[PDB]
Amino acid sequence: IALSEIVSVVNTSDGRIEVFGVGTDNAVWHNRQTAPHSGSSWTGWISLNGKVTSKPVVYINTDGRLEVFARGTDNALWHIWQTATNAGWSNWQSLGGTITSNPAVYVNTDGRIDVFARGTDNALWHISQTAAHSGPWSSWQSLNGVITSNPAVHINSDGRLEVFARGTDNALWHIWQTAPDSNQWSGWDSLGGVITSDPVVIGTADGRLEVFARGSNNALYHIWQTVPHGGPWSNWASLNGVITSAPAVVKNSDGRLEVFARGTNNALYHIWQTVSHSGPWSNWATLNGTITSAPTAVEDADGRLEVFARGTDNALWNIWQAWSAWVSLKGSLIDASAIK
Amino acid sequence: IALSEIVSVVNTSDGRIEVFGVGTDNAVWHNRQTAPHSGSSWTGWISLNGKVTSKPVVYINTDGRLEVFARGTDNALWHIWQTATNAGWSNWQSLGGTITSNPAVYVNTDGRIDVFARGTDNALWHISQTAAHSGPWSSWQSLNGVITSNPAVHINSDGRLEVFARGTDNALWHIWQTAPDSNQWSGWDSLGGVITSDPVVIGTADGRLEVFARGSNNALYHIWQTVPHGGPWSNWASLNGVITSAPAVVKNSDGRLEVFARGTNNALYHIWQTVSHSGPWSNWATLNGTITSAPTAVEDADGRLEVFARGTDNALWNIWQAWSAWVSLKGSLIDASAI
Ligand SMILES: COC[C@H]1O[C@@H](O)[C@H](O)[C@@H](OC)[C@@H]1O
Ligand SMILES: COC[C@H]1O[C@@H](O)[C@H](O)[C@@H](OC)[C@@H]1O
Ligand SMILES: COC[C@H]1O[C@@H](O)[C@H](O)[C@@H](OC)[C@@H]1O
Ligand SMILES: COC[C@H]1O[C@@H](O)[C@H](O)[C@@H](OC)[C@@H]1O
Ligand code: NA
Ligand code: NA
Ligand code: NA
Ligand code: NA
Ligand code: NA
Repeated sequence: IALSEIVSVVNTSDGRIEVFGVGTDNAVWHNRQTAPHSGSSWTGWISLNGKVTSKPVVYINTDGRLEVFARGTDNALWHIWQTATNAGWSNWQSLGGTITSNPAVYVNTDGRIDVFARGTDNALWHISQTAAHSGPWSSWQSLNGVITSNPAVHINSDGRLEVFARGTDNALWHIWQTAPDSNQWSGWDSLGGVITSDPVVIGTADGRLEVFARGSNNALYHIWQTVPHGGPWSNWASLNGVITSAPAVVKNSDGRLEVFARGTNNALYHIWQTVSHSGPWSNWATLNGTITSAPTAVEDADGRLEVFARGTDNALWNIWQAWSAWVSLKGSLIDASAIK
Repeated sequence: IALSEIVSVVNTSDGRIEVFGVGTDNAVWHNRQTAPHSGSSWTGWISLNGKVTSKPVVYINTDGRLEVFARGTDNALWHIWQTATNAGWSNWQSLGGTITSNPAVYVNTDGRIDVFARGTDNALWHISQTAAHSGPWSSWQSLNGVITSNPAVHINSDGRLEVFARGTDNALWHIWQTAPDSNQWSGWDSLGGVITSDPVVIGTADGRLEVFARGSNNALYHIWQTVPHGGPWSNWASLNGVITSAPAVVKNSDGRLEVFARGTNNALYHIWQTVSHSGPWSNWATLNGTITSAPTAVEDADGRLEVFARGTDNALWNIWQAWSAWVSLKGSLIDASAI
């Protein structure tokens, strides 16, 4: 597995970006833009405490309250939630299980959060809120499979969750809800290829899933649904470069996908669709810096891409599609990824 | 009440704009882009049948199935829905009641559609799916009040629905859910002013409701939440101009609000925030054309505002933000607004 993300990032309900990372104390810390604009100053680092052995995953409930999921020191799944939107936080609470990956989080069409994780059998497990943005939580259930990467989850344009994972053959496998909100899932299906990173999945402007991954010659590769919310999938295509991290993918305000990755010089590179969505790809460009994690991208309230990465000082650095100069948000972050 | 929207518009689950309006036959017709791009070609008008006496209101379910709400000839609320995402249509079904307004439709945080309509007692009534994107429907419930306009509905940035309406005083009133997904509503509250259009409400890029209405001098006024998801509201402010339609508001790809309205010369006028979201407003500017309806606005998949309006030929016309040539989508539409 290629070097992974160190921070989770989300757009709050009031348009401020909020980053979550693991500290040197193995607590979860969070930083928040003071105002909803590109190159806004930040609140400074605030601790949620806890003791975590994975990447924390933040997700926004459908009522605007942030929720963070992480593997505890017992290797169970823990979580913690805002008690009101953008306000105070609950105590940490255990969802049990034993997980050997980073969680992957998405919300069902009925506002119920689903969490996915590799188990000790290397099978993919899930647990869900049994009501909209609310406990109590279901029991753990297995979707079987044998996965050698962290899972990645997105929703189909028809409301069916779809999970992607590397298998024991190192091809990309994937599995889908049979209906929206359903505990009934499809068989595992191979999309072939050779993947040397966690897959990252995004929905295109035209409702098609597109998956990106590092492949065998350290080039970036992608594969996409050829029609909305179904097969057949395209063949693998190459975007070249030589990368040394997982890719981070995001949509510009006009629908054009942009991909960010660490290069061989440990600088941040990017490549974007030109003209429009489902248009041709540019050549790679450098944004410089020196990074010790995969980048993480998100779109701010202004429609500008913002990218976050750990530096050599183990602080979090930001750059925005102004691109701007690199700036430090300070702090001291660790790579607690369950699968390295 | 200022001349209403003639079409309802949605960006479908595959980035294709789809238009719903009433034809000369009093059926609901729909037109859909063939490709998810600005100035794409259109499928041509397909009928969903029915006989309607309101503007039809379309909403995307959480699973991507369009659903359409319209007053029937019996003055009941009727609906028809896609059986699969961007695929075949059900038959019309009645949700009953007796309504004296255009419906207004939003989705709760649990994926249950809520529908709002004036009743025969001039009160605000509502009815809801009892599960995510599915029947059965709840029974009609009153939120009381006395309203002399079509309600407008939006969700707060904390998951609480909020409904806006002109009262008997011609002032902007509103009422809100107490908790996300709740049947327990606040009391009615007045934001004051004097308005001669239906109110139009949008969520800003920073989680604040802003409401737009035509004032008694036929100028454009707006008022806003001063903090995310609650009071106090600001004072009314004018953006001046003279408008002869309901204004339509939409958020640009970068969060800058933009308002569209018919002028006294029956042309399309627009005004926009400059620099950033919550920047200062531009000056009014024309896009020419001659329209016999209020304009409707929507962001397409390329991030460009598209505007729809009936012309003097009663065909639906489309202009988009490059701006483009006016383009006829053809057909023959009627202003069926219940008010
Ligand atoms: C996510 O934080 C969970 C941790 O909460 C801590 O407060 C507990 O001491 C510790 O158990 C010894 C858990 O792993
Ligand atoms: C010395 O750096 C080699 C880089 O060469 C660049 O031309 C590639 O695009 C880039 O891959 C994204 C490589 O890392
Ligand atoms: C949406 O169309 C509703 C109308 O459908 C018609 O087909 C019904 O016969 C008629 O019943 C009076 C309804 O008003
Ligand atoms: C939305 O109400 C705006 C009203 O604001 C008042 O301040 C104006 O005097 C009045 O114009 C005579 C407007 O209608
Ligand atoms: Na990162
Ligand atoms: Na939720
Ligand atoms: Na779902
Ligand atoms: Na990785
Ligand atoms: Na709600």
